[PDB]
Amino acid sequence: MFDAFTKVVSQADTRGEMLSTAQIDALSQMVAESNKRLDAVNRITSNASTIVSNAARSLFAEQPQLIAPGGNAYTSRRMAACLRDMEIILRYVTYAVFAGDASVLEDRCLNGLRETYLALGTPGSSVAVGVGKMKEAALAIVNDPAGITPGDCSALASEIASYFDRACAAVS
Amino acid sequence: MFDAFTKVVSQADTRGEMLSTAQIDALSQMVAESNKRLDAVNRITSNASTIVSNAARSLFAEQPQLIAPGGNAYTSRRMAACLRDMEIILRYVTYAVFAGDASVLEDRCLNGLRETYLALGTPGSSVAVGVGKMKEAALAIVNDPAGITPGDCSALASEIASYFDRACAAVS
Amino acid sequence: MFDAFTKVVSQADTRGEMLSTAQIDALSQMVAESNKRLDAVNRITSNASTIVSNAARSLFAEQPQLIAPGGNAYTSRRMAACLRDMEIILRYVTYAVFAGDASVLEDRCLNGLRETYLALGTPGSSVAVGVGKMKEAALAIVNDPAGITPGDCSALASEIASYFDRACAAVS
Amino acid sequence: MFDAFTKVVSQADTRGEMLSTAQIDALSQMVAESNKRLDAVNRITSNASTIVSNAARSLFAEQPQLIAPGGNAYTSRRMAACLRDMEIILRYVTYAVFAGDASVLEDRCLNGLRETYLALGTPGSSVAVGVGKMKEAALAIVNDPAGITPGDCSALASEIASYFDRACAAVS
Amino acid sequence: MFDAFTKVVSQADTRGEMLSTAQIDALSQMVAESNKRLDAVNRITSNASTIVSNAARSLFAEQPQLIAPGGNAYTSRRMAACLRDMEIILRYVTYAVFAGDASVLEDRCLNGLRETYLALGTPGSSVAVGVGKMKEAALAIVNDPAGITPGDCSALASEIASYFDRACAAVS
Amino acid sequence: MFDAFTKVVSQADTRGEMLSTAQIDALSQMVAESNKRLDAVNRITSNASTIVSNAARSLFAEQPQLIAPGGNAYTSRRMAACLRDMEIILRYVTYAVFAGDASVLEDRCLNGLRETYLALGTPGSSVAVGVGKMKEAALAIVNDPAGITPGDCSALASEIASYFDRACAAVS
Amino acid sequence: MKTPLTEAVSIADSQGRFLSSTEIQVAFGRFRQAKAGLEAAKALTSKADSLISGAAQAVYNKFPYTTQMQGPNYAADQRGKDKCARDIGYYLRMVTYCLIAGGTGPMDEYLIAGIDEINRTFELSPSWYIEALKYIKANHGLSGDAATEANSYLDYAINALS
Amino acid sequence: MKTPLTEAVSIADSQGRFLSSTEIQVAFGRFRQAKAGLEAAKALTSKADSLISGAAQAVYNKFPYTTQMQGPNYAADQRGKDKCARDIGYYLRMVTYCLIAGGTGPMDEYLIAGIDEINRTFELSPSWYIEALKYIKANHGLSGDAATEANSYLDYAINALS
Amino acid sequence: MKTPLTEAVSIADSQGRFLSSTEIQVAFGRFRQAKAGLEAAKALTSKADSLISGAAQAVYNKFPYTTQMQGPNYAADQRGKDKCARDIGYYLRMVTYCLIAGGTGPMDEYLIAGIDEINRTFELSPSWYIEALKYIKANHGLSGDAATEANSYLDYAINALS
Amino acid sequence: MKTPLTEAVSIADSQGRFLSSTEIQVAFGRFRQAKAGLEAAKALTSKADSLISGAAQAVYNKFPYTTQMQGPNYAADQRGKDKCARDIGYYLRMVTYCLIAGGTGPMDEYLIAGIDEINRTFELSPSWYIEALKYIKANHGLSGDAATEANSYLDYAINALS
Amino acid sequence: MKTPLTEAVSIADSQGRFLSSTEIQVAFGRFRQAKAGLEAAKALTSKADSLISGAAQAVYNKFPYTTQMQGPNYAADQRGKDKCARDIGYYLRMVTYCLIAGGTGPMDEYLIAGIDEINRTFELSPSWYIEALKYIKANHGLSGDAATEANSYLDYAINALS
Amino acid sequence: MKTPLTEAVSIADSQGRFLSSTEIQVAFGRFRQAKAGLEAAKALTSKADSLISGAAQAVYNKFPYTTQMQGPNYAADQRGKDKCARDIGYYLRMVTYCLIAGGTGPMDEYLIAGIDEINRTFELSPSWYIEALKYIKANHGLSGDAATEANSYLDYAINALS
Ligand SMILES: *[C@@H](C)[C@H]1/C(=C/c2[nH]c(/C=C3N=C(/C=C4\NC(=O)C(CC)=C4C)C(C)=C\3CCC(=O)O)c(CCC(=O)O)c2C)NC(=O)[C@@H]1C
Repeated sequence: MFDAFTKVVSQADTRGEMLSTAQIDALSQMVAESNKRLDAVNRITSNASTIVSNAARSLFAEQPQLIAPGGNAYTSRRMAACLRDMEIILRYVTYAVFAGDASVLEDRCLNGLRETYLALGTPGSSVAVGVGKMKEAALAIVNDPAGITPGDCSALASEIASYFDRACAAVS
Repeated sequence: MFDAFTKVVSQADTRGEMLSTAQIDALSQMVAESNKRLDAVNRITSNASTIVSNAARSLFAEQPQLIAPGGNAYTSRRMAACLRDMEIILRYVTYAVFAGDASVLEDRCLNGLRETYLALGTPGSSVAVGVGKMKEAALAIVNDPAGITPGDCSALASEIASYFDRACAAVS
Repeated sequence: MFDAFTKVVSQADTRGEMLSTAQIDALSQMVAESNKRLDAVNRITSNASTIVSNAARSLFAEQPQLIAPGGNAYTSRRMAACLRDMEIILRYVTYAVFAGDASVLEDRCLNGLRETYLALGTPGSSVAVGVGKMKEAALAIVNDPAGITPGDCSALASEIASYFDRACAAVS
Repeated sequence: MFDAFTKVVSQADTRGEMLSTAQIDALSQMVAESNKRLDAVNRITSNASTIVSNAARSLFAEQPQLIAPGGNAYTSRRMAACLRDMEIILRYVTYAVFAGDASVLEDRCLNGLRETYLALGTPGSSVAVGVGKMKEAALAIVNDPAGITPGDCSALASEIASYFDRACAAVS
Repeated sequence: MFDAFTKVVSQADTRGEMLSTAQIDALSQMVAESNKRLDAVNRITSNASTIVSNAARSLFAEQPQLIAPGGNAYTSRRMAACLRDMEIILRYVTYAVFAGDASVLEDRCLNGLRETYLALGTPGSSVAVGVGKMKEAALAIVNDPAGITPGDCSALASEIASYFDRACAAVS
Repeated sequence: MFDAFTKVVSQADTRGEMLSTAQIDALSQMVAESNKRLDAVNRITSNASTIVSNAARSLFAEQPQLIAPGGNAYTSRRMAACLRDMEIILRYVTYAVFAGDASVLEDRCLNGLRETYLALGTPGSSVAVGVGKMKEAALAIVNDPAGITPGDCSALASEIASYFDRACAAVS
Repeated sequence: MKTPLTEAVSIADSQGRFLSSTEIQVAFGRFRQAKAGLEAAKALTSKADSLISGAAQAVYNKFPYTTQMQGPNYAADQRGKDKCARDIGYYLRMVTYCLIAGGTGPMDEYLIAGIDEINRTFELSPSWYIEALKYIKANHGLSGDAATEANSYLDYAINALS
Repeated sequence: MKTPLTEAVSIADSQGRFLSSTEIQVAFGRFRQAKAGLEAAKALTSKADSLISGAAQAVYNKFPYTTQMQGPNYAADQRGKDKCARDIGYYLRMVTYCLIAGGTGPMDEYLIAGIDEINRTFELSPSWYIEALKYIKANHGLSGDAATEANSYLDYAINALS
Repeated sequence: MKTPLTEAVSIADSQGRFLSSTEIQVAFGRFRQAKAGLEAAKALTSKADSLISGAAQAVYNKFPYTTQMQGPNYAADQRGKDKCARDIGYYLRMVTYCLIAGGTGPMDEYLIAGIDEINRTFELSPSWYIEALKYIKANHGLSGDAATEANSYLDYAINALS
Repeated sequence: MKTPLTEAVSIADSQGRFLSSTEIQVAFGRFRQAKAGLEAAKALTSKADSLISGAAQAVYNKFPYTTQMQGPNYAADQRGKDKCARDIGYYLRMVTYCLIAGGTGPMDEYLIAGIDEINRTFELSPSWYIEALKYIKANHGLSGDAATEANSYLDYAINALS
Repeated sequence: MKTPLTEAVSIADSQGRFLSSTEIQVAFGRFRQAKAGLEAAKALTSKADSLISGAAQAVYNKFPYTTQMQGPNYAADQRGKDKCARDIGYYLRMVTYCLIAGGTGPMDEYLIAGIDEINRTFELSPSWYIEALKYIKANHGLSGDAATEANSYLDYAINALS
Repeated sequence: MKTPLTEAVSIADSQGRFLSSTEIQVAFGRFRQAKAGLEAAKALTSKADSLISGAAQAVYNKFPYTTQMQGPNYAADQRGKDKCARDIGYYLRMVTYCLIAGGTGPMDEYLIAGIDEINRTFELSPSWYIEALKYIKANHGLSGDAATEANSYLDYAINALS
């Protein structure tokens, strides 16, 4: 896994070079926006249960065949496993936001996940719908101007959304 | 694995339905003939050793190439493994008769066995011949009218015969 | 694995025959040449560090891309692993010389090695060039006329070369 | 562990004798009244949650120092552990009742328990009061004449009581 | 293990009480001087090899019997283990300094060390001499006024010496 | 573990000294006698089954209480274990004779064996009886002048006896 | 799965053993009990509608706030009452499955494993279900062994929820 | 015990290495945050009695059935209202400990571990406590980083309960 | 120890579960069988001497050399014959034990485990015992379930010897 | 395949080290002993017929019943005698392999591993083979080291069967 | 890899939990430190040629035999001198990466792991490099936190080499 | 402890086997070699003082800085010279032990295991020792097998240092 810093380091080591002034300045820039990054992490994390449950409930209401007897989310064990997958993907997404690099999400969560569902018979497209719902709720929470120092988090929001999209693409 | 009862139950859960009256009556009739089923298990198990050895000796007598130097059943280790497989197959077949469902046999014994033999160079047709000899011998022990309350076990024998045929088809 | 003796025995058991007079004479011939064989093993082993380091140094001088930043032998961890493979292969080659059979080498060292390198991105062909260097150095050491009862080690040197060549063919 | 039958068998094997008349008869009496023994197992098991929770509650109200900060039952983890111990003991008593022999209870639950509590600082005398409460609640549940073919379960009541006393004595 | 914060917290929980203002002010004190504490950690760590090697060399020069053939530090493997123990002890002391609590040192390093040496025949007394030498060198390093913001580290120096003393008294 | 050569080497190392001429000669004398030592090993080994089975039978004949119901050698499982221990002790004895040092026997076999039998309730005294019997039979086999170049094995016989004796003393 | 026949086979397979008298006696036990269990499953099924609607009302009477509060976890609207009746029906169905199989297996596999996570996540109270179960115990109208075995599965569910 | 200092040492020890610049920055972060954290702990402490009683009433009023139903798991008597306020006081005390240690560690060890088994055995609804925790958030009156950290713990407990 | 009641408890304990309908049906099966099994044990006990001397004579008839050869493993002298009758007495005693416990457990534990080592070490032939066991089967004179169970144990022993 | 050469390599490989003076001395012992083993194997080979038929006869003589009883496991017919001479031929051939290789490896792998199951399944007495091996020992006519090594293998098989 | 952010995530993931106040403080520590660390990397980079060249000369001055002995492991020729300056260049570069990442992570992964085997195989003295590292510490010209952190990495390397 | 006798026993024991012809051949190889090895140990022992002082001077001549630089890891003073002569004596003494035991065991256990940590910790150069070993090799004046085995141990040590 790489974080924003070691990501650029590894690329520089492949070239056997020391970071350039520009590369370092680009990093100083992210360091200056780090407070916003940590708020995004805390806000999503602090509302994890809500994001998962509302997204799941919305998914099932939207796709009744998922919970109907015989559906993939039918029976308590499978319902729990599905809720668990939602939370897992969300957990790894916050990791990416914290580290400022998608690697952790890609390497430990997304990689091989599509194959797992194919085998199990779990509808990947339905998982993406669920993930997409968590994304929207997660962004609204991060973007909420209440109880926080006013400022711009558009770029960060854009970054956050990209991690969610990876997760969606990874299972579709 | 599934037994006669849980096989019907898992299928019902998939449909999210309760067993119909007619289905329940069938299970009652099967219960009414359970003594026969248990006599069959007792009888085959009680003659496991002779069923295995007599079939094996007969197979080697018919296919001497199996025991000749270089043959697949040549050397004590390979011979022992061969006798062991006979016993294993017989064992799983008695599990299926006891449970009244072939799932234990299919899942824990026959699944992937053809591929195992392919990789080892073990001739599956020869295994089938051996299994066929155990079937005939086992069925004779089941149908033996001596020392048992006279009755009709034709239905049971057919079921038993169908398990042996599954094993033969799995290696042929 | 097999040694010169068990290799012949195993072929004889397949045919269910005892070794012929010709087969016994040939093994007796190996027995009578055994001193030269053990000198070869002692001489190569006694110079393992020099054979590995000299070969590696030469390989890197001829192929600077291996050690240039980004090269497969760049970074201490990779260099160390590269030095280890050299040693490892040399060790198994000596094992084959001692046993008088290539099975230990093929079985525990070369099998699946190419697949290992392909999966790592390691230029196996460069490993081959390295092994080749260890070969000529090893043969020169075995062939050193000083400090030893004079005699012809042509056959043995040819045998030793074949073991190195198998290693080269296994990663090329 | 030994059940009623194997307990007498092992004693007889040590003497190399077949069961006496007095021994087989004792077992026959157990067989003849076994229905009530099974009702007691089912009844206690069906009220496990209630017996454990009611007994634990009485114990804590009776001994507030257990749950007060600093007490051995204080903090969620210790309370969960304490409730579990209550359930574990009740589980093994029902086992002993089902087997008609205290060995399982002695061997797997009580044996070494006193030392375990000593090294932890757990008031064994308190555990006993908890067990005693479960004992009477369990007994009243077994003796409830409602919903069961009327008859005499006094003997069974004494056996059950004795297994609980063993548990009490084991940590007192 | 405990750190300065969790140590007071665990004691407060045992009393079911929230930290008093006196206790909180005390912790604020530590927090205010944490820069000094962190320098100590960096300074001793950055000179670990020097501190260990110089103390070990001085110890052996002072107690030649330790390295005389048959002595406890005689043979490469024992000398290596001896040097390793010096480093281990130094490491656990730095942990205690960082955490601001001696629990980690006590629990993972010192607890049962006397019993260990006694059983091996390692002169604990001599180990103490080594520890004391590292203590002296370590403190002089922490108290070096060169290249650091001047200030009073007297209280810190006492805390550090106390951990080294715990180590000496633990093996003596 | 030590062999006769290594035993002398470890004692000399403790004193940081090279072997004196007397010490080397002593070892040289042992080498000269080696052929006899290897015959003893081969003779006891080639008759292990006989030595164990004859000694075991004799043991049970002289101490019938062992195989009488309730006896420690009663029941097939305990009998097999007893025969197992006889074979094990004999095996380790031949190891000591082969190595020319009792260390292998003491460390890997006898060490804490008395405690084991005591915890199992196995009569150690009777174990020693069985071992002593094997000693008598083993020594006779070793001392049989038939089919072997005549010579004096007096010393070796005493050495072999001492290992059997060490075994007897370890269990009683 | 926890059922007499299935466990018998599993234990023997686990030991690499052919079945013997022990497993045959296990089956005798299952088959004897089967007569009552199958008729009991049949009787519950025939009155599932009145048992389900009745048990639901039992829950609403004891916990009236559940037919008043607004959350999606409550039954103040038709959607919620349907989710509720549905759930109670699942429990009843699992009980009939256990009676048919002769063990808690069906319920363990399809309902109990993970039920904790569901109830916590969707804020459903174990107490609501416990009441429904008690209502079924008291009103199924079963007799003899049919009732004892059925009642054992109902209490088994109650225990798993407390 | 999840706290900066303890985890930093734990990871280093598990790796068999001395502490390096990494663990030092972990400490810098902790000591920096402790300034806001320790003050927040002081504030919550002086307002404790008011937060606890106020939170308990909030629950009773949001879930009026909790003071009507007779079982021991409810607050229809003073014994139950006291148990409740006691529990709420336990959550608040844990939050102050978390602010002091700079991590969830204290709450994890003394309250979170086993809580789910407690609430099930004693039939206590997670929902009741969530409301109490929401009340403390809306009423502690903290500001700046003191509020943010304290709320991270209050929300952490809410997430463990849902 | 493979017996109905013991295996029932073992699985349950192995799963950390309270006993349920599944294990109760196992008991039912065991107790139903015990009625016939305990009487069968009694019958075999009462005619033990007859069965043993008869079975021993049956082996000597089938393998007459066992009464000729001088080796200690044979029965040409009174010591040998006494060893043989003892051994056969052991097989018969185990069979009663199994009928009593309702499983092969007693025989597995006291006789089966290690029998191969013994017969190999003392050069005793399994075929000798197989003939003794066949005699008991044909001469015990049992009927019904007592005979079936009893024979299952005799055949179990025969299967272990071949 | 246990032989001096392969065992020396296996030790070194399991320790991840190059071969040293120890493994070389192991080879020295092996090649020194080769003379005896090669001569012994070649001699046994040329005398295989008389040794085989003679050994078979030694068995029929010590166990006259094996030539009278009708079972397929006996040699009363030509079929049984052939199976018997075949088996004895196998043992002898394995002995030559062990001598050729200087170790028990060949016999262990092609004959001993699983021989128990075979003799139990087909009811072949180990005692029969023990006698045959005794005969080969007393009749190969080898001397010195050739004889000693040849007998160690013959006694090795005997110990494997008792 | 050892760096604040990466270990914060790795530890939380190994515990299967979301990030909390603890990891957020780690980040606070890293980001605060990152300011001086990035400036230090820039400073070291702009003076790289001088530091590398000076360090190499410092080594040759302390160990003049390295510029004289003829073996390939020495710097008697231009080839050796270039290898040496190259290696010293690597150490300096690794130090810049550690400042960028805020941890020994990069140096451990790219240079430390395996260095021992390299130095032993090519007979390079750890002492040589230690003198080079001391020169860099004495001449980088950094001050404040930039120096403390930079020196912590330089001393870290010295410790791994002694 | 790697010696022919020791490893022969060790392997047999790890396989739970009695010693066979393979281990006996190992012993034969050992006892045969012991004659040249034991005489070699004597020759080396008689020239010990000469070989040691000669090896020391060779090192001092090839690495002159070792008798000039003042650090404790060098031999510029009498203290260092004694340490050096002592160390070299240790290597020579271990070589004699290896000849006596017929294996590297003595050297591996008393000298090699840990030498890396010692040379690194005290900054001792392996190259110094290698030179000393080459000198002993070139001046022990042995021949025949004695020379080959002794050189095998000297080269083993050289390999262990590079
Ligand atoms: C077809 C397989 C053959 C056959 C079977 C048959 N069996 C029964 C009845 C019973 N079988 C048992 C079995 C056992 N009792 C035991 O104690 C044990 C060992 C633990 C076993 C396996 C029992 C108790 C009965 C009932 C009583 C009785 O003996 O009758 C029947 C009768 C009908 C029924 O289903 O009960 C039949 C027909 N009959 C044949 O003719 C076949 C060749």
